[PDB]
Amino acid sequence: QKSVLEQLKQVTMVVADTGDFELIKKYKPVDATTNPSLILKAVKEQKYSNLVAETISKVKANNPDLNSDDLVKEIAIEILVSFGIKILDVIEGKVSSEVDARVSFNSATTIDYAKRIIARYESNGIPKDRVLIMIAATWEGIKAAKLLQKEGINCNLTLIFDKAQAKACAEAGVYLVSPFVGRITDWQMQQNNLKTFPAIADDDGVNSVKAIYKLYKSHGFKTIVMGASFRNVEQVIALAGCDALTISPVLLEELKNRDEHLEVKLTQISEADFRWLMNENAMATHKLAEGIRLFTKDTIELENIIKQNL
Ligand SMILES: O=C(CO)[C@@H](O)[C@H](O)[C@H](O)COP(=O)(O)O
Repeated sequence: QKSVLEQLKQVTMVVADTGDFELIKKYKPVDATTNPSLILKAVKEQKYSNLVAETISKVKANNPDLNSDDLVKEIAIEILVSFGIKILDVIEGKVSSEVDARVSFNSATTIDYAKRIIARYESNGIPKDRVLIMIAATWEGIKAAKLLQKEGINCNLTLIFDKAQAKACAEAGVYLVSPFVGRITDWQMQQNNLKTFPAIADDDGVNSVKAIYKLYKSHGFKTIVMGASFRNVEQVIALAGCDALTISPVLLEELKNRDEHLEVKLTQISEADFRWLMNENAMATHKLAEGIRLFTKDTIELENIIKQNL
């Protein structure tokens, strides 16, 4: 009698959503993802302070020409990479590293940031095939990802809240999309001051991923659909069969400790078109923007921590 976690792995690529590599080992996910909030958490909790201190010393040594601001930016990238490297030691698949959320509306600076991350991984002996560059799915992010994919850099288009938005990502040939589930359900609950989670059939977040999956499979899009942002284990279970699901260590532990039967449930857009379709979706418009704001705040806090340790 396999746990729900082991049953899930039979039909879905399980991915760990964390920067805490020591936790990853015990769940044996295929891939791992680290957003700016998770990098911040890992750095703040100080489980890896030596790794951080060493990263700061290394970057200073190799960059005697950089001023304070430029140096901090280079250290921030090296920290993302350092965590990714430690994760890659304990998984067989890929790790996702996110570009600075502040470049979300600039395709050119997104491209350059993505390339810098990739170059730092390569300088450290990690080939680009083991990495996904995570980019917020604004029109600018998708356009950047289109170019990056053409140049062999696989991308993880995140902060996906609308089906049309997911369709445009697939049209750009992106490797993977991360449709959010929990934040969509959060909007749904706040709309009507719901205190309890909706029934699964009525969960807007779960339904959004189901609709994206259905679209991708019927249209033959090869982009991987990876559900992300979970509020509870029931939302993860509801998406069993999805191509991939990125899950927090807490929820992975919950899945590992449950042993009931797991029902397997899942088995040409122009810029103007894209902007129109996103505008029609109040939730998506708000949540994409909020996501970028929140990740920005966490990136700024990480910068502040770096600055205090120079
Ligand atoms: O999409 C990814 C990685 O592909 C995750 O890192 C999400 O950023 C995370 O799952 C959001 O979770 P909440 O912040 O909504 O709890």
